[PDB]
Amino acid sequence: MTEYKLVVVGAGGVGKSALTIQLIQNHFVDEYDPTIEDSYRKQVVIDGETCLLDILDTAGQEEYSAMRDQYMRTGEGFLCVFAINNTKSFEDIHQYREQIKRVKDSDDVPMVLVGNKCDLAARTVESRQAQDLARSYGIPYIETSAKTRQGVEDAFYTLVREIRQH
Ligand SMILES: Nc1nc2c(ncn2[C@@H]2O[C@H](COP(=O)(O)OP(=O)(O)NP(=O)(O)O)[C@@H](O)[C@H]2O)c(=O)[nH]1
Ligand SMILES: [Ca+2]
Ligand SMILES: [Ca+2]
Ligand SMILES: [Mg+2]
Ligand SMILES: [Mg+2]
Repeated sequence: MTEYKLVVVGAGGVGKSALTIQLIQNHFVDEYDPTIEDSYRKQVVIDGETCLLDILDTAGQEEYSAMRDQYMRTGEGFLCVFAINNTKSFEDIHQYREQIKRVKDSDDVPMVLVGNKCDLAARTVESRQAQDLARSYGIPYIETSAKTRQGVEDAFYTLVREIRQH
């Protein structure tokens, strides 16, 4: 059927795996096990279309990011994730986007900016800051919590809707 290849990128510990696992398995992963490279596949109906999501969950740790490049090359849309309590992860976003443009050899790549951990109150990235960054990229900004499930489906489905506009 119609298959969408999604890739989740961002700094170590921002919740890439927890987000993907909440989407696919409907539970919250409380522990922190750094990822090398994992993939997930699930059939879902999105806006009346039965489709297959193939999701690549990438490493945020430099030491585990061995050869992310070749795996990412086939991605059709990218979730760029930072955590709203981690200013450094937000500052790193521009570098992740540049990496995506390098592996796709294009400046026209479907992406969504995601501010995760919105259940936490120690916020150092304000919504408007992230809205401004997304605006400069021509993409949407969405906040999520892998813990409460707020916005999780919205984030991934919005990315599918972005792929459909390209
Ligand atoms: N409160 C809260 N904690 C979260 C949220 N998302 C992830 N976490 C927590 O943050 C930690 C790291 O999550 P994880 O998904 O492993 O992060 P990652 O981005 O995949 N890390 P890596 O790049 O090393 O693979 C875990 O303890 C997890 O429970 C969230 O939305 N809210
Ligand atoms: Ca749990
Ligand atoms: Ca290239
Ligand atoms: Mg992970
Ligand atoms: Mg400030």
